[PDB]
Amino acid sequence: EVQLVQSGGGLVQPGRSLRLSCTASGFTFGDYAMSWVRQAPGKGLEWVGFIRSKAYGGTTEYAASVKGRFTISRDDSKSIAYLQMNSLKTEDTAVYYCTRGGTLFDYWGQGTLVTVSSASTKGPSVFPLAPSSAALGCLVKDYFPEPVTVSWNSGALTSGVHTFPAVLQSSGLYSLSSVVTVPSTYICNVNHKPSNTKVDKKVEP
Amino acid sequence: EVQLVQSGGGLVQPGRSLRLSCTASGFTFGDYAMSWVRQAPGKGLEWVGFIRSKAYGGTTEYAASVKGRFTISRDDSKSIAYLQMNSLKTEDTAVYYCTRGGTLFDYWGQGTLVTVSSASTKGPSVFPLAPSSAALGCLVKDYFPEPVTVSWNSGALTSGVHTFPAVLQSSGLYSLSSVVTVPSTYICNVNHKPSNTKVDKKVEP
Amino acid sequence: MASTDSEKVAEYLRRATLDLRAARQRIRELEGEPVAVVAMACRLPGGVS
Amino acid sequence: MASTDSEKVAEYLRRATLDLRAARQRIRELEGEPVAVVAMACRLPGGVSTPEEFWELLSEGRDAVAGLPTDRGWDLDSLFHPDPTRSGTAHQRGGGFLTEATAFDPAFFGMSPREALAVDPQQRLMLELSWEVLERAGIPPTSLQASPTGVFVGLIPQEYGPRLAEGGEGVEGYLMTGTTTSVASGRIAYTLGLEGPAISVDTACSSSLVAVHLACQSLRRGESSLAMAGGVTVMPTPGMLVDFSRMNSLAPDGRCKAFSAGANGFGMAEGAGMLLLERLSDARRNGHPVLAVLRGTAVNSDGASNGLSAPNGRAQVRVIQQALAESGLGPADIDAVEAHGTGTRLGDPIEARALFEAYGRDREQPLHLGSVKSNLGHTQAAAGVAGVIKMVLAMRAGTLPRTLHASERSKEIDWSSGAISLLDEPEPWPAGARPRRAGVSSFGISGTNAHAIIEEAPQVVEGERVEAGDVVAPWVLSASSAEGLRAQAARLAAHLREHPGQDPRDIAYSLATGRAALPHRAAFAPVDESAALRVLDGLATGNADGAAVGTSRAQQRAVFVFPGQGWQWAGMAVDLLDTSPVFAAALRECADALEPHLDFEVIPFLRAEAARREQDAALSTERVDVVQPVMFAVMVSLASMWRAHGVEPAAVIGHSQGEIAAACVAGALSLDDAAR
Amino acid sequence: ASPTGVFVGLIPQEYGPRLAEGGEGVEGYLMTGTTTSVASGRIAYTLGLEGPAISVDTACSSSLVAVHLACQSLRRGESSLAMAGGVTVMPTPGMLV
Amino acid sequence: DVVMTQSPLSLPVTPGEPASISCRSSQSLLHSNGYNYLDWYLQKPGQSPQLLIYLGSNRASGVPDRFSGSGSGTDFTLKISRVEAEDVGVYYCMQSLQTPRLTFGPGTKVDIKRTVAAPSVFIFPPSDEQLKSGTASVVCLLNNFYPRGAKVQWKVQSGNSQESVTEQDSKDSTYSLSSTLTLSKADYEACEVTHQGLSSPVTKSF
Amino acid sequence: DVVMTQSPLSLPVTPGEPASISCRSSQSLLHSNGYNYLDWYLQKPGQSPQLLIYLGSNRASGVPDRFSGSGSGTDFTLKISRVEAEDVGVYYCMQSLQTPRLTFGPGTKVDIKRTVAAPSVFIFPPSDEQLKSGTASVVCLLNNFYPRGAKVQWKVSGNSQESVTEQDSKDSTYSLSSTLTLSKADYEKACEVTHQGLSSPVTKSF
Ligand SMILES: *P(=O)(O)OCC(C)(C)[C@H](O)C(=O)NCCC(=O)NCCS
Repeated sequence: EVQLVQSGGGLVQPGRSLRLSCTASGFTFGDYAMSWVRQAPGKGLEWVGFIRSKAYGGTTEYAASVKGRFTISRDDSKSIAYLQMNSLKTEDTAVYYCTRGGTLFDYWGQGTLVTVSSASTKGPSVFPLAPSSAALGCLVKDYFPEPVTVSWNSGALTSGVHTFPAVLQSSGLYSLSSVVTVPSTYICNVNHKPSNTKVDKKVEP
Repeated sequence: EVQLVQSGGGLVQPGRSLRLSCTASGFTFGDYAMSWVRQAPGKGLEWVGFIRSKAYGGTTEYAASVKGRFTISRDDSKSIAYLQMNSLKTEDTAVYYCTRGGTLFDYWGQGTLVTVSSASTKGPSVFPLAPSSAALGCLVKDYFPEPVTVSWNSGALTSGVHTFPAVLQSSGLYSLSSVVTVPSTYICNVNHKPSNTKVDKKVEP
Repeated sequence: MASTDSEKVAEYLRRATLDLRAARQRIRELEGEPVAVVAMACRLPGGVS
Repeated sequence: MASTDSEKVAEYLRRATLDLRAARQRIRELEGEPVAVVAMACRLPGGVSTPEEFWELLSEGRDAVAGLPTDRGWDLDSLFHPDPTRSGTAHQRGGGFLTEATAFDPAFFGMSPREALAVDPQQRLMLELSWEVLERAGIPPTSLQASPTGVFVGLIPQEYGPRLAEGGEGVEGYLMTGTTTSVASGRIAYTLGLEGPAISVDTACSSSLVAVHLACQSLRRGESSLAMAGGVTVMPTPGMLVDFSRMNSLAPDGRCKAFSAGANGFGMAEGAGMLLLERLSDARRNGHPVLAVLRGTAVNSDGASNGLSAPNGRAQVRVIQQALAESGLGPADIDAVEAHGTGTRLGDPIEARALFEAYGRDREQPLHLGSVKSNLGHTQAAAGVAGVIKMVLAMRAGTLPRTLHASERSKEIDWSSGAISLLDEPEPWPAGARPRRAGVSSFGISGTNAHAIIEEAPQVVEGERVEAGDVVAPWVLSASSAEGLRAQAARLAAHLREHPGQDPRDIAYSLATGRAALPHRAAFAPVDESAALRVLDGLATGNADGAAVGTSRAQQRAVFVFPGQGWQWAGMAVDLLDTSPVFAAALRECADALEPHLDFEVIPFLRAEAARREQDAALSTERVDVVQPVMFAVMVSLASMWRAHGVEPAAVIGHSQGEIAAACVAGALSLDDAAR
Repeated sequence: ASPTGVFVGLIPQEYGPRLAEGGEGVEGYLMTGTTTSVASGRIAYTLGLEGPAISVDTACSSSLVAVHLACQSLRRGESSLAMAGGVTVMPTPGMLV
Repeated sequence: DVVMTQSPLSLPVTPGEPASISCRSSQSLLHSNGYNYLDWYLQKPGQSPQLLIYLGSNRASGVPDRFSGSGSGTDFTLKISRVEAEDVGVYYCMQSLQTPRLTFGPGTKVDIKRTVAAPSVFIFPPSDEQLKSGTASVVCLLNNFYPRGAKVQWKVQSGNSQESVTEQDSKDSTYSLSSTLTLSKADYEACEVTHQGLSSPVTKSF
Repeated sequence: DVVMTQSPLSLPVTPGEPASISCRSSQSLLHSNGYNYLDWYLQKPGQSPQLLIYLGSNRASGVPDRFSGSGSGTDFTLKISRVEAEDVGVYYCMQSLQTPRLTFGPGTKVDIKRTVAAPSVFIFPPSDEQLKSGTASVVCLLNNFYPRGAKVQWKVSGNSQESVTEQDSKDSTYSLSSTLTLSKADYEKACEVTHQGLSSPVTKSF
């Protein structure tokens, strides 16, 4: 089949050099013009660039946002497309895709999560949400990076559990606020995997 | 369903005018640049010209053989393609065909046996072909135009009968030489349909 | 010339599409061509004939 | 877009073509997709009970018409009378008749010893064959539950017991549901758990190729991923050779002398047959054996013939040409034809004149004409699937077998074109450069011709090839009875004394992943093939020494029980990590989860024996600070070992510190958690 | 001589006299009567149809399964016309017994 | 100039019911070849974008027949004959006339359709240990509401609120909002919504 | 320059047997797109030309599965996997890279294949009444020959015309009537062929 499998995501500080590789197996790599479409977390897709086919010249067209910063290449005998991401800034935290068409995006690959944050690996600051008088929840403010997983009654309660998608502060940290809704005295265990800091939270009004 | 039915063949003299109409029903006429090709009797196809789509604009590309003589047009609201043939010459004796395309001739018309001959309608000069000592045959020399029908024993013998295809002389006339092969005393009949001149031939060595 | 590749690679696209429009309505007639019930005969319980 | 005048439309053309290439490959995967013959089961006349005992009849030219049944209550004295036209007399004085009719295993198939007396013998040799066509295609017969898999059985309804209005004593409600042709394909789909089109077709003597054709056309589309297509005619009462004899259609000796001057009529026999069929790119993607590919099939009624049983001469030419224009082939590709060859004096001259008109049309190489009815007699509805077992063992044995009774070729046919070479001798048929294709044709009394084109399996160059000799796996025997499990190790033992040196790994792959997990299990794990031959002979007598016998009820659900302390020996798993990396690595994760919470690691502990553990700062057992984590690490790595060998617990329970290992493997405590 | 399938769905049942004992006038035709096989070929013979004439046995679903087989002989195109249909006339009380 | 393409950005679909996303382009996408240069892409929630339709009406192989394509030079339409549970996500109307295209468009936010719900406004004052920690987070969790078009204010004003929303759940098919007012030491010394599950402003404070 | 494309001009086919017409182009027909610009047309005898293959390998709908296309722009090969009575005529290899295209090529003259037949030469001296009509036509008939690569010379040359019929059905041969329309005196002063049905020149005269 055509499979554009990608590789090369990770965590860097603004101003680094990161490589994005697009392994194309299933089609003649030299006929298509691979392109790289960026999708910042939770917004619409923005097209980064694309290299023309070697037979179409190989001229690489980039965006206005990343001209002079990113450069895109391709190789047939090794059959890989490259997004060379230089001088990254905070905007490059995103899921970069590799489609097989300049004007006709096709396979799209899988989704390489690249993150450019200035933060360091710290566990959660688990802050509970006391009920007004109702629902019971708990914050996970100031953790980095995502993964994160929050259960209630340690994975016993699954009905009513809403693990709000995480949120980025200006400081580069993450904040999940997981909340259950049930009338009552409940526990929330957050496990920040990169640092392995499992904190537990007992909540009352 | 698509179809490209033609009309406008006939008999004219070198130095006259003639109209070739291509009725297109089944496809949006304005989309395809339509060509006009020509099969000279019994040789390969030669492309006369083509008019580009009205949406594309473009021009009317003709051959080197018919530039300044033929002109091609098209109409969408009346949905007809035109080969206007002017200043005709002996070469235009052929089966002009109208294909839906200018590079990819996908659909074709049945072909119009447009004929440019200086001759007039005369019956056959039925001349027999005495056997050497064998086969028995009979000429149809100097008739015009084609249709032609020669049978043997007045349509009784059909095995061994080889009607020899129309041959045109430099004088603009036609010559068929129909012959049967059987050991023996046979009848050949010829009926020039345009002039209705049925001549009968009895042959002996 | 033929308007290089503008009136050619787009003349082959109205075939490779118009053939795809006729090779996909063959798949919708090989699997889901609705068959008619042209007539119905029945001899069923009771006076039904 | 930019360069020249094409950088965008030439992407929509690339896509409109790879969509046209993928939409015209869908049309050739829906009407012409090869249907692989994944396996064949067959119980035919002459003691044939498997398609390797069926080739040992065709290859030696053995006729299997040997006499009328005695064990079936037939009145062999009222079936014969000097008068050619009595009311109950039969003219076939012979015929191909199996003794597997008055024989069945009710207990195995879950039917009571009263529900089975009422099972028509055409249903009881379709259930038995359904188990075999799957146990020899690899597919475990009990693994196909709720799986789209059609059963297409061809059956001439035949009459078994007391009339349905004359119900027996024990056989009463089950006399209609065990005899209705409805429940021959249906009993199979019930016992085997199949959920697909379970249709029991009936087209007289072409109900096997019609069932094969109706399954191929149910596969090309996709309604059943797999399909058992076949047909059986086991004649319980002498009611068919006493009627067919009333139209004077039978032969006085029971032989179907096909295309022979001695042709007398049908040599009516009785038999079975089943083909496991799957789309060729579903039997290659799943690894199922592919024995031959059914390229095309066609069914075509005789129309207005000169009699209902009378054959049409130009309705066979339109079915040998519909299956020849649905497979995408031509009349010059088919090397040989398994024709009906009924042996009739007005049906063979009409069949062969339809074979000089659809095949023998300027044939560069003579068509090798034959019929399996010559060897076993007309197997009626099993003929057509006994021709796709004759011309699928002709694919895989490189030989066209004989047509046994046709030396004096009939003088009513025109064999002057030299386009058809009746198989009076074994004609070699090796794998050349052009694919080996054959045609099997079954035309019936009802006037429903059927023709199926077979092609040889695509040459598998490598597939599952060789690796290296290593640790041997259990030889997994199981049966539904303590006397059937002795017969399993009395038939695998023979299948290895007849085929010696058979890779042990291969007798432990197609016995474990090739059979059902039946109640009575006797697995074992020898040193080699010849070491297992000893235990095989022991189990024939029921004597288990070196064999792991047991009893079950489709039980499953193991429980990991975890001893706390007292199970340690001086060399716990010294070589268990030196033989497989599924225990060394299983120890590795525990070790790296024990490194931050223990100094001495478990790696050199169990690596060294106690005689050599005295010099690595770790006592044999007394070091509770070291051996307790070692115990837990050995415990968890071993549990991961059984899980890696498909042993998953329905419950984990720990004793004192085996509680820690049980919690680690239960998921409630992480590897590092319980390790710490 | 037209491509026109006949797809009848029946059940064996029991009509005449048990074929082993034959009959007096119905001797060679007893077989040709008691066979769901010819219960689709007889029709394709009288009318002259040259389409696939198959009989279906799925009991209480025979007819609907026969329309299925006919629908796909028209989707694929094997037969340009088809006569699908099922019959259960019970000539004996055997089934209610 | 550039082709500006818009769509029914918040189109709801209910399973088993034909739906219709539309696209409207400022310029004409019908290029001289008679072929429209509009493409329809699908990004299924948290997956790689898919190519549904190219050249306005042609459907890409491997894409369910349901998605049908049509349109003139300006107005266009995608007609899903049968919306199931995989037909939900973001449908991007993406032109091809003027490459380059920095954006794929806002995209049609497709949702499994039910009736209107009731936003469960739950003002949760920050735990005081958090004030002991150096920050303040009063959270106004709205829960179980559909459609997701709720303003959420912070008065007594707003401007320090940050947004958290999950995609549609399965058995209730609603949305949930975590509007966090991260905050500082002193200024701790009210939230409401204007979702169409209600009409009047419902203001409850810490 | 121009692309010069040649083929096996006189390729014989026998029914039921796979055949293979080939095309050889001087220039390269593989354009940047990765798509060959060669087309395969069929003019069945006395009918409108048909489009069999476009872009080198793609087949045009309505063209049976028989007509396959394999090869590169330079050396192509239309592969008929099953030649019936419909797979006969003239197969034109027709480029698309350069269009102006004055010709469709010589075209592959396809014929139903048999063995080689002996041409039956009949010299038929003209009827003398024709010599009393003002012309002379001695006709050297060549009946029942295949292949058709035989010419007739006039010795003891140049006024000869040509009348071949296409291949018949039950004999699958050709027949030629080489006509010497001639004048009154020069009659008072022989035909043979070099068909490969024979080898030696067979000269019989009026
Ligand atoms: P009558 O001369 O037609 O004889 C009646 C019989 C039953 C012999 C019938 O016509 C017949 O010849 N049947 C054999 C032909 C045939 O097609 N056999 C294969 C179907 S099982």
